[PDB]
Amino acid sequence: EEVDVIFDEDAGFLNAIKTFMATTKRPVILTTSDPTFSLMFDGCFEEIKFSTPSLLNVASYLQMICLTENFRTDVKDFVTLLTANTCDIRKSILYLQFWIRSGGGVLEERPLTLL
Amino acid sequence: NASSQRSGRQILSQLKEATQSHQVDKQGVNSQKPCFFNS
Amino acid sequence: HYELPWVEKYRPVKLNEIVGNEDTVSRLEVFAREGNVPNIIIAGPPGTGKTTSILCLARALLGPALKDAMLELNASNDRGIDVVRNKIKMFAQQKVTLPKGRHKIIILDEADSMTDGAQQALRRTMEIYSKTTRFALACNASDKI
Amino acid sequence: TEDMLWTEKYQPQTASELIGNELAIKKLHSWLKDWKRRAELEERQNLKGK
Amino acid sequence: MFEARLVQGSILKKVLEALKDLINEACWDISSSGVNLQSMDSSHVSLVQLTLRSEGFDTYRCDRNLAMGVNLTSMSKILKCAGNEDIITLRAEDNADTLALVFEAPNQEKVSDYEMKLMDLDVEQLGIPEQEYSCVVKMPSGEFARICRDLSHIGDAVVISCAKDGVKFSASGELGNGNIKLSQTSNVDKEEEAVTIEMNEPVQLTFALRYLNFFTKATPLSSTVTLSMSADVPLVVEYKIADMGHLKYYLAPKIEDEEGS
Amino acid sequence: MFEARLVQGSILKKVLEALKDLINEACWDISSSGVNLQSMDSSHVSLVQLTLRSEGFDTYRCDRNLAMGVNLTSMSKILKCAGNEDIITLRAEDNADTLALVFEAPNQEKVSDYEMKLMDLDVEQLGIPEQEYSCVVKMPSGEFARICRDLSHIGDAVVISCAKDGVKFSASGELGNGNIKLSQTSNVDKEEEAVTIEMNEPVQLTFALRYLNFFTKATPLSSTVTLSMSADVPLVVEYKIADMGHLKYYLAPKIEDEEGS
Amino acid sequence: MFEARLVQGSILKKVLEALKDLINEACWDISSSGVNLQSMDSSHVSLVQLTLRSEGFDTYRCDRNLAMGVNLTSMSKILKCAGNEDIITLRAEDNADTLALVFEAPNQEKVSDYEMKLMDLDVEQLGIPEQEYSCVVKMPSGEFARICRDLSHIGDAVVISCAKDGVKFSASGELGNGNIKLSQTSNVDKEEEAVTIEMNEPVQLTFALRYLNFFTKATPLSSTVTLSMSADVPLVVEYKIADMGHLKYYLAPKIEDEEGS
Ligand SMILES: Nc1ncnc2c1ncn2[C@@H]1O[C@H](COP(=O)(O)OP(=O)(O)OP(O)(O)=S)[C@@H](O)[C@H]1O
Ligand SMILES: [Mg+2]
Repeated sequence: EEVDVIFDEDAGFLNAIKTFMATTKRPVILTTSDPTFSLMFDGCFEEIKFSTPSLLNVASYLQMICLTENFRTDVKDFVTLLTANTCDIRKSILYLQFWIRSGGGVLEERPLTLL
Repeated sequence: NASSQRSGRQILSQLKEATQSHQVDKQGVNSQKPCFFNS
Repeated sequence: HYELPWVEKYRPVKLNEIVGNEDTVSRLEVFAREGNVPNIIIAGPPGTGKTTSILCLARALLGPALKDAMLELNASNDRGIDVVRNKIKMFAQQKVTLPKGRHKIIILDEADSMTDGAQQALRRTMEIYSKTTRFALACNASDKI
Repeated sequence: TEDMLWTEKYQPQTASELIGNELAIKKLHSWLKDWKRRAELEERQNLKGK
Repeated sequence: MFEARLVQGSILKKVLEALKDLINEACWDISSSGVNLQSMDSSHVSLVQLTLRSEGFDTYRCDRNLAMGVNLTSMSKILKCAGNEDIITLRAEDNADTLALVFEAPNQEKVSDYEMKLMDLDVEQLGIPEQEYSCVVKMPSGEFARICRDLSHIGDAVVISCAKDGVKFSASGELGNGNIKLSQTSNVDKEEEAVTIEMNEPVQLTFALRYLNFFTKATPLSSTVTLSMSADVPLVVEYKIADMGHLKYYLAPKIEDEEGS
Repeated sequence: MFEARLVQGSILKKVLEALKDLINEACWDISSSGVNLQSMDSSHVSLVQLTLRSEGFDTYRCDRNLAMGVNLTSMSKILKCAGNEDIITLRAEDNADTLALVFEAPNQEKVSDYEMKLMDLDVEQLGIPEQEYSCVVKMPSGEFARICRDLSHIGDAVVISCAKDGVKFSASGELGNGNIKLSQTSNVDKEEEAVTIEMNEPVQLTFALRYLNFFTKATPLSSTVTLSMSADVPLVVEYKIADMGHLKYYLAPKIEDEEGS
Repeated sequence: MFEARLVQGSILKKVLEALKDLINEACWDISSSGVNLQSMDSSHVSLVQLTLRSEGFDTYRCDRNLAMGVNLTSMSKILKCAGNEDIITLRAEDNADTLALVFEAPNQEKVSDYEMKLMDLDVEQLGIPEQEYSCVVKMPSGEFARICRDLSHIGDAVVISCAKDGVKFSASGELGNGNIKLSQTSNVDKEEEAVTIEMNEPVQLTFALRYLNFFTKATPLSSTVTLSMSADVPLVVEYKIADMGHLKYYLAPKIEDEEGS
């Protein structure tokens, strides 16, 4: 986890992991957030890219989460929250946990069929 | 993790046999995740 | 006999006595009342009441175990790589018997003086021990984190 | 009465429960299926040898 | 509420120097029968199971079963001041964050009290069930350490191949190949260097060399060693602790990349 | 006009490594009574004092009182290349800015001479009266070194307490608490010293690990060391070098605060 | 098809200890007459020579000669697990890259079956003069080792003069000129032990302490050793076992640099 984070205490880490991949017989997974690690690192490795997830899907997922905790909430509020977090799932989930367990923001009725 | 000590000699001496051998406990409590460290 | 400064002679001891940012005050009040608080980053102007709110929240949530289940770091302490390597992980792994829903608490006073690699180390530690340990931090400029 | 965060409360147990990046999780799941199949075949080879 | 009065602390010294770098924490599972330790190493491919019987201690008291995870670096520090001949007191409360080690120095009154917190392990006891071992070996202590160090001087992977005579240890390295055969040296003056074999079938496995070195670092505590090895099982290296207890070593064999015909 | 003849350079090497990290510079003042050093820390929390009588040197000569200041780092660089068995000469002129170290030949074939510039600095004579201490003990130096380096890796600070029962060391570290208790009946066998008290009232104070470790860097000077300790007047570490002089150390305690309700 | 059978392990275990860090390669010339070792230093200063006879070995078998080459360190590691009373047997094949090593059992039924990879280099021929020497002395081995170890503390080059008064070993270095002179008479618990001189002209040269210390590591082979010294040729030391062969080690002199006049 975070192969990109290297300290002076972490001496010879890239050479070390080079030796690991060189001599392994078990699966090894490297994860990071920077795109630059792909170019500076030398070796043979399969690449897997996670794109930013779709806003409406994670909005529906967060809305199911708040529905399970006995809260009904509009989609557009979660869309604003996600775009404010640049669609970060853990940020939106944690702030939703804080804002739900605080008792909710504003009690306003909204009759929607698409209580 | 970067939070733990990850120097080359230490990581090689305490993690090579994870991929060069079998697992001593292949049954029972196996789906736990020990964070590898050296304090 | 000593002239205690009024800034600490009249620092509030209960959360309701703090004014300003009243919505977050009520949210901190209900989290002090019930518990299972998430990790908190308070950001604002200096002298607003951030450290006061954090310390009063910790006191209300812990009680008698405030000397043991609570630990504090400020810029006066080391706060380098080696301490966020050893000390905070040792506490986050450390066993403390607590009432239900109550977790061990670490306060990072004015985290804007954390070095970047110190935060890079702190991430895994704060995220894996979330079952028994919660973190609270204060800062003035959020971009320094 | 809970003592644990929503991130680990609604932590996905299954790769199908992840949201978004469907192609990436299928590639990763297929790679790990291939590797566990290789490990199982090596185990079968070990029992066949002895 | 737990109290142990270890009649001698040097055995704790020897077992900890056996495990000072292999395993990362030490777990004490404590009941009426005694003190148990089920620790699986940093690579989690070898297991150490240490059992101390209640009669071995000067006093033993256990009101309820207790599981304490303790940092190994901490105990490795505190015990380097412990004397070669001494009494040690393990102190543990029922539901506390504490573990006290009381050292009575050979002075009239020089009490050293080290209090350590608990590292809150979520991993419980782990151990294999009892199984018939086709290869049970009574073998000596010191010469095992000599031949492990010779194999270390030769290679880094160990070929264990038991046979009708005994067992053969092979090591093919870049420097060279070294193969030492041990067999029935039972007819000898002392029973500790006597080698008697009650094996069932010849079976070969291969193992990590450095681990065998750390496990044979515990040589001088026991006069002899028993080995329990068979097919598809960890190698077992077990020592008997005279009038205190018994210790067990489990070794997962090296994975082999067998090639299809 | 100043001549001093250090009988053995081992003592000078030992006191230098005892104070190598403590102080920025060494300012000695010389009188017909002898040589004195009362230099107080750059972090301003401790004072080193060393008084050496004139008769301790092989030949001690003075014309007047002189206070000279020498940078410590180059002084260490010069003295680390001197034999311990050697007889040393310290020569100082009346008004020159250079001090001469005339080492005799350690190899009996090459007399060495080194020079040092003088560094002017404001040095005050911290003339503290020697008040009666409510706690006085004598206890061997090597043990005090081993226990400070024991508690240093435990704690960032040590709680000393002196009572009628004995002298007591606590250190509440993050790994846990470390306690050492001594007794007056507790007599050691390493250097054959019976720990004694001349105390009057129990007292508890707290001192940092770093300074005390570098006070134990003065271990080889004397077999036993005298600790003087009071409720207000701070920690005194006193080595009595045989026929050379006495080496006093003043360390102030950390403040203590009561935890809020 | 070559197979050599040495009767006790006391021979190889100490002649190789003499060559612990002298020559990087053990170079054997295997003939039907016997084994020879012709290995030459990388510093162009020291030559080593062994001639093991067929009569000394238990049984000697040769089908063809060998330019045999063995790495030193791995052979030492194989040697370190040889019994002192055990029979050494070594096999070299016609074309294989393995050197088999089978020893008698140190545990009386625990035998070894070792291998050794063969390394192939230039194996250049080394010429021995087989000349006459101006001074030959029969000398005790352990006392020579004592003198060499006593003079090794002082410097690096020792001057050696052999005359009718005997040998004179002086370490003219830093600590002092340690003068050791042995006459013809030497009285021990044995009936005779003579440092006897059979000379023509008095010789005076200079040798190195490190190679002499390496040469003295062959002490237990022969209680009496023949030292040969002439004006221009290197020092020859010859340990005669009187049944195995002769250890002939040659050390080139340190030429005194002639300063200009
Ligand atoms: N909202 C408030 N209500 C009551 N007292 C307050 C409030 N804000 C500040 N104080 C007082 O002023 C002191 C400073 O409070 P702090 O919480 O330390 O300030 P801050 O908001 O944390 O920003 P800092 O300390 O500059 S990082 C407190 O100890 C109180 O005595
Ligand atoms: Mg603040």
